[PDB]
Amino acid sequence: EKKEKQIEQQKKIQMSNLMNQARLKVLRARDDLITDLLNEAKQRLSKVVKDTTRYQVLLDGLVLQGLYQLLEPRMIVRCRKQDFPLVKAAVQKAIPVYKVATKRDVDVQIDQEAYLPEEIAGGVEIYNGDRKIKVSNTLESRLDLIAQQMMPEVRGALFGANANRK
Amino acid sequence: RIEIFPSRMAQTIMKARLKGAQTGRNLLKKKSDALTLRFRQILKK
Amino acid sequence: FYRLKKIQEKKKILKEKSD
Amino acid sequence: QAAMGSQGNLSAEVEQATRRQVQGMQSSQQRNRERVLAQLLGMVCDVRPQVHPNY
Amino acid sequence: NYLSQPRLTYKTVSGVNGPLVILDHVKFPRYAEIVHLTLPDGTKRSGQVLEVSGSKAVVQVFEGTSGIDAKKTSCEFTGDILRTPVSEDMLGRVFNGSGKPIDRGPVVLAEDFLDIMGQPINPQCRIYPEEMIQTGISAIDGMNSIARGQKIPIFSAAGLPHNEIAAQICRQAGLVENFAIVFAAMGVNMETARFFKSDFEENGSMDNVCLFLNLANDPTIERIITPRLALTTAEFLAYQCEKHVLVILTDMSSYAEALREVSAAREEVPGRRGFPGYMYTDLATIYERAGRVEGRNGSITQIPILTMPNDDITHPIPDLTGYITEGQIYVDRQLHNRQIYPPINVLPSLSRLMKSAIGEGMTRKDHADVSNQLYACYAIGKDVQAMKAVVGEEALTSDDLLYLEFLQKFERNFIAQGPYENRTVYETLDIGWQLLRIFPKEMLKRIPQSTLSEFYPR
Amino acid sequence: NYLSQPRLTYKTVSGVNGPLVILDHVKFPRYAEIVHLTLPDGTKRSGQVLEVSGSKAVVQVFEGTSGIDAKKTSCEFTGDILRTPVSEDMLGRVFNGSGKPIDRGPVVLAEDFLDIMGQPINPQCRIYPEEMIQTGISAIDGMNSIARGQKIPIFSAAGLPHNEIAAQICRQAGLVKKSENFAIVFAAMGVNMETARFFKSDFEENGSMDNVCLFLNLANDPTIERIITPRLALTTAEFLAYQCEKHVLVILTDMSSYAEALREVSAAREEVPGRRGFPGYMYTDLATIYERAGRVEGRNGSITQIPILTMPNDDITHPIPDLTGYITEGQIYVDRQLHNRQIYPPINVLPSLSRLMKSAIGEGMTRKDHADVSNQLYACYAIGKDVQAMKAVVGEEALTSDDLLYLEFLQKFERNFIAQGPYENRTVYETLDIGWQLLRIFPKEMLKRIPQSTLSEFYPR
Amino acid sequence: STFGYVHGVSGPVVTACDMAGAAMYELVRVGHSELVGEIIRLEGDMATIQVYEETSGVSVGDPVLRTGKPLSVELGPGIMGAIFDGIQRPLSDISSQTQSIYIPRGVNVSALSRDVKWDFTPCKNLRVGSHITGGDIYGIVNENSLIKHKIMLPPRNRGTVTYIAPPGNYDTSDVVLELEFEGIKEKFSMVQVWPVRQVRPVTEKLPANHPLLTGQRVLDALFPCVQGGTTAIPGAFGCGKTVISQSLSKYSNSDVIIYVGCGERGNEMSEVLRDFPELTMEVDGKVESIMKRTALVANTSNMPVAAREASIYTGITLSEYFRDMGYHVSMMADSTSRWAEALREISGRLAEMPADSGYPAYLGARLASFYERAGRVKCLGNPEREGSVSIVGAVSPPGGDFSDPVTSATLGIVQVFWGLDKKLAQRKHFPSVNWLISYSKYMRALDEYYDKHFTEFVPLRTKAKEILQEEEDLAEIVQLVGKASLAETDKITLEVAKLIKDDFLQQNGYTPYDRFCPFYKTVGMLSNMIAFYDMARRAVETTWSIIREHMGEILYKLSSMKFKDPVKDGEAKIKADYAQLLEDMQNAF
Repeated sequence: EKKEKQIEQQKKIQMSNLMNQARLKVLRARDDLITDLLNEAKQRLSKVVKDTTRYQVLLDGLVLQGLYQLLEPRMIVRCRKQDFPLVKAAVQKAIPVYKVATKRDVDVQIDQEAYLPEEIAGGVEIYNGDRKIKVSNTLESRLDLIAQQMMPEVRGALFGANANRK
Repeated sequence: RIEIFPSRMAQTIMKARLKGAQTGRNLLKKKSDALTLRFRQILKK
Repeated sequence: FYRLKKIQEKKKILKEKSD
Repeated sequence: QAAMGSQGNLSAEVEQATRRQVQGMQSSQQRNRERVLAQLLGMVCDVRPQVHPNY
Repeated sequence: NYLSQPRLTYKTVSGVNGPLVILDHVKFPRYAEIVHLTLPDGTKRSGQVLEVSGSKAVVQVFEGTSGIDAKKTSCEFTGDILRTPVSEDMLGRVFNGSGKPIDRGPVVLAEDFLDIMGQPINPQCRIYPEEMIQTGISAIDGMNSIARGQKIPIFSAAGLPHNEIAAQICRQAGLVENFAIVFAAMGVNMETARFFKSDFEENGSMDNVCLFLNLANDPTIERIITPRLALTTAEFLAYQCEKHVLVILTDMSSYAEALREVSAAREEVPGRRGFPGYMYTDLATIYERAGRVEGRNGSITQIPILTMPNDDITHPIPDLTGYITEGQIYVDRQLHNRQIYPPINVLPSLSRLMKSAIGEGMTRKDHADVSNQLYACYAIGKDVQAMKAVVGEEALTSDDLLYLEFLQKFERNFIAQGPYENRTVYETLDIGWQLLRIFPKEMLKRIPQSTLSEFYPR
Repeated sequence: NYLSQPRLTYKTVSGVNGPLVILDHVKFPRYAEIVHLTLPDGTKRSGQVLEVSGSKAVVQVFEGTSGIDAKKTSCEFTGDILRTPVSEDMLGRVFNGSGKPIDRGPVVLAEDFLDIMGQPINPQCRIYPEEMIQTGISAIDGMNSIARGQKIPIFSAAGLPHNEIAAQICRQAGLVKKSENFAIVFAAMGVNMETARFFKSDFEENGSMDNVCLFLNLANDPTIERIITPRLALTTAEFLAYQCEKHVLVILTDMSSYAEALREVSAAREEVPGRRGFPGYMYTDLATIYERAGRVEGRNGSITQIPILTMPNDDITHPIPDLTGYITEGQIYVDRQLHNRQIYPPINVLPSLSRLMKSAIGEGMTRKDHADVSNQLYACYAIGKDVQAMKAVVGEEALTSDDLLYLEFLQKFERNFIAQGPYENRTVYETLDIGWQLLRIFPKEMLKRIPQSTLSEFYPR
Repeated sequence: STFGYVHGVSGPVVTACDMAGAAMYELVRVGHSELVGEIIRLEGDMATIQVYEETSGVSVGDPVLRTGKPLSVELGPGIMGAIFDGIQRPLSDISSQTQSIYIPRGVNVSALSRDVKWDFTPCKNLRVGSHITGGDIYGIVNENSLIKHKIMLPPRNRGTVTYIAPPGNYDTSDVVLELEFEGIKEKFSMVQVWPVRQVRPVTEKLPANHPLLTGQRVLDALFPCVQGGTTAIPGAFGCGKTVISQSLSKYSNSDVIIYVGCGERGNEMSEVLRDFPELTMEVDGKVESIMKRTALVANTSNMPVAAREASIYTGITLSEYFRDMGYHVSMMADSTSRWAEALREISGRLAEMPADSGYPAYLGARLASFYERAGRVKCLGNPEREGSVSIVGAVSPPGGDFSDPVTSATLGIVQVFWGLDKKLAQRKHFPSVNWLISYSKYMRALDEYYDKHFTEFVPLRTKAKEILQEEEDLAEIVQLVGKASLAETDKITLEVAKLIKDDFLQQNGYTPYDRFCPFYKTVGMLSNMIAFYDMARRAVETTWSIIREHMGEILYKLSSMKFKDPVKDGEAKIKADYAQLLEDMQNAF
């Protein structure tokens, strides 16, 4: 009764660990279908950086979205090397529309001494005058904020919805 | 089951009341042993 | 202990105004 | 008998039930993928610059 | 509905002492807001804003301030309070104290995001617990029976088998179609974590068990959010997926000892023995998250284990627990040295919802009367046993020898049952009626003459 | 390591509150700097700097703060911390608590300048204590014997003669004759005028002042000088022992009046009082003056301490005898039971203990029967006190012939062995010979703690 | 920046200014003599530092030299036989460099000397270009004849080997390994620096299965301990504490010992520091000193209170570095009650709130976060090793009462408690381990080892436990009514209990035959004394007198069993002699 009970307690643990690894394997395969979908959303975001008309109307509001949140007297825009003439129209469009919503005045410049890395797909990072506070408004950061808040929506639409709710 | 209020002089009053009952056993353990010693030799007699 | 540490936190604030 | 029959319980689950669950959701991912990416990248490109409600 | 603005990232720390980091120049800080510290050496730590004042934010970090700079550390303000990704797939997985998987797995795919602080149920739409859970223990199912929606602790001590009877009431948890057990371990050892993990895989129950284990070497401010995580998934299963949940919050004395250090670091007002003045309300925010509501078919029952210090029921850990919960289960040290496996001293034990969960339609007619007489015959015979040690073993009334005949036949036959035996409530009441057979028919005062005529001659 | 810069004198006093004087515009102030106040009417006062902050330095004046102005007083910063003029000719001099001579003599010629805080002894350099210090008291030398480096208090109460047996073990302390470089540093903290006059006139009127270094500190002395009194007394006792290589006994009487001065300056620095009013760092502060003891490896000197303290209300759970019993190595009780019975010295040996008396006594140290006659006198004392409780509830008749012999031992143990008289200097050999005259009234085979290898040589006489 | 200025000192606490990039709990060097202190608050540019040493003569404007690390130990060769304090200053080198008896308050003397030369040899698997992860042994230093000091990688860094050292003699300052990573190449010597408050990373916690053969007979049989377990003993004046601390260093299967004297006393630490260098170890060849495998952390209470509070974390970090090599470490904290008095002074100086009896709120959590660093684990690194740490922490409660915020919080964390008693020392019962108040909770994990190796030991000791548990209820009636009313069944089990407390449990440590009783002797000395019991159980069911007077010589053969010397007596002889006693009992009945 000690040989039969210690074998059957380990025979149950042998089967229970088999279905434990089966539950994690379908869960890990489901995570890969979200990873490459997030990877596909990153490659399709770089094609918006490719054409210039749709990217500058995005980057018009993308710098203004960072300017509205800092609300500093002097702010410093930090962009990539390739997009520096493209943010120069995005900054100058944003000065007379910042002063319509708010009622202060800005000293916006563009950081030339240190650019963003070339691995960035696009976007802009905007600092303050003391370079302490920072707004990361790049397209790599907007995809991280949106696609983590929309995980209830990309689970129910892209996989099956749950049968037990409310 | 507690008795009175903690006041830092009740701690030294109750340590003396504990001292009275700690020596109340050892004074009455031997009295009950002196009675038991005579009880065990009268039974032999 | 709590009443004396409450006062030593209040006496420090009044000594930070008169600087 | 318990050691030989436990191997027959392995292949009834580790390649029958598990492997049909991956391709069961690999097909459902491929059917609904392009509707999601049009909804996802619509929100990345619809920048609405607001100020804080406390101005 | 959803946050779309980018996150502000401050390098404007201006003060740090103890576990509290004080930032300056924060633009509209929010109370109870989560921040994300990144250290100068690159490691990430989370935090929670505990007090704002103008442009300052007093954030406490969950991992401790060891290494936090005043110039190089960077703090990113997530613009929302602590929400956790909850799903139906959080059932069969183990997690640590903060949020993360332990069993080599992926992150949760977030059916929705629930606030961990919850929101209290409307007391008009909260219905009374009625269906008695038959847990297979004679000291429980006889005299301290639990309901479906009842909060009931296990009042234990150090060294007593409260982990063992926790795993025993997990297997035999059924009605008089299984329980989705949520397990929260806080301040536990390594062996205690392996004892619960290898028992939930032994009985094949790890397909519906969500372990939230936080070890003793894990940080002591992550023990605060550990019962809040394990009860915000239990509200997701019970109040949205219509599931019957059994929540076990083991070592609740390790939660409140981890609550004392945080309040003593904030210099809050102390209550009794250093615990904060809000210990009643902070314990009740995780104890009153139980019961069942009128619109749903699910329920959530809590069995929070705690070890009282120095076997004292007047310590602030088990005293404030009795005021919130609905009766306790008291295991004893004196009944553990006699090698009785459930050492459940029934005298300071109680079940406040047992009166509505037993009776004619529930179990049977004689249940409410034999439990009042098994309790009174136990209480008299302990007063007799405290009398014979002073007076003698021979200067007693002959009626007082039956009360010594009861207790030696009570503790070994009624409550002692073994670690795998699950007596039904009809097994228990036929064992409990045997111990009353050694008394006369008119010495049983609590049982009336009507139900004595139907059950006592047997 | 001389310093030759001239000292600055500040007239920039900017605040007085209690015993503290707050200065301003100080140029690089040291922490524990000794300053010299000069009052507007010419009287001189000293003081330690208590806390510096930028250009502000807060001194606390030794002799008190009364009369100190804010316009005309001048404070002079001696650029170093408090030092001690030590010598070997401070053996036979009476000093006050700050180091100035009291016995109408000159200042000490200062053959070294040492710091009062000292340094901790290396645990790898300390060695175990071996031989014995003879105190001349049979209740101490015979049954609770002290080693050369042992730290052993005297737990007394208020009213019991702990000052009278402190002066006894200073007049008649020696090593052992054994048929030699001995000194005593006596520190008194918080004594009266009557106790300080008794200590001055007992050591000089008995010939003992060839080897006594006496440090008084009266109760009408400044309460900051009670803190530097055991630091002065142990700095010189670290100069005589293992720098001049002589065995030193340090008697720190009234260690309950030291920690009432430590509590006083802890409230001057605006600290929150800890357990029972005493500060939280009192275990570290008491152990910085107890652990300046023991022997070292390469030097022949040694230093042993007898810190005498009065526990209030006969309490052992008070923080003064509880944090002393954690660091010292066995205690000696002066008790009120034997003192009202008129027994001098009133030292009961039943709760008293010396933890290193198994090292101190022995064959080459005193003689080889000390281990057994101490165990047998202690075992016969516990029985003779036990059967004396039988004499009242049973009767003088009904007790046996054995228990009538323990009662005749009890009336001779507490009258010939313990009861000594304040001028009877018994050696360690005269103590054991009295210890055998009380064991000879029993027949042997009752002397069960003594082996027969030593019972045959010393019993028949 | 690199320098700060003092800006004010108010006792032990210094509010040093001009320190912007300073971290919390980071060690600095305050003053001209470089007093060591740690940053404890941080208000903008000023950092509030409490100094470990005595601040005296520290001026305003003295330099505060930043280091950039918390309190951390130096881990490398030159540690076996060394005596440190709680903050790892070498006491055997301070007394040699300075030629004095004091600690000179400003000694930043390195813990491991950079003048001795160590014979380094690589792992012989690593070539130039191999990828290496944290925890990989890349060399072995033959430190002593007993201990091979396996030089490992730090767990932090990682990279590719571009320069390994040739086999030869190096200092602890010579560069031995060089690692290319993504950005910059890192080079580091044989010493690694690990913060003492940080738990050492490891692959997987394993359950503890193998026992510690301590050598004593009551401890290896009745209350067994496992390697990887946590125990506790009472720390009174004299019960047995000197021989439990020294037989576990001489007669154990543990590879290295760390002894943490944590603020003990003046002469009680000088006794330990002069008795451990003169101990002798019987390795398979010749006799060796115990200090070829033992390190000491020595603290008296004259030392700083933060060098007494961090003595436990210094000792457990030396115990974890020698765990990761593959050894089986055993650590004895000499007093944890004197450690909690160093927490009360640290928290009482910071004006922390007292929780219970003056102790701070984090007392029970700092004790748990140290005892949970002990365990048999599978170590990091591709050589695939395993290690262990056993912790024996002594507790000295006030008045011998087991109700205390330290003692009652120790008994809830430790699994084994060897209860030493004062009364058994007064009756010369050595060792003085009591059997009623003691317990052990590692029995359920030790059956799987006992059923594969001895197989008649598990029901052997449970019979021996119920005999002595029966004796305590029989001891109250032998003075109440007497032996004249005692039963023929009960008077025999009392007489074999006196055989148990004399032959099995009582073990004189100075006799040359009972210094190390192995488990083959231990299983034999109980199997012939429990088999004597149950054959005396049917002998009263068939006379109590004729088994005591006729088997008096068989009563002598069991009472001269403990004498069957196993040093000079073969194991197979002792097994052979013990079987011969078993046939004599079965034939006499």
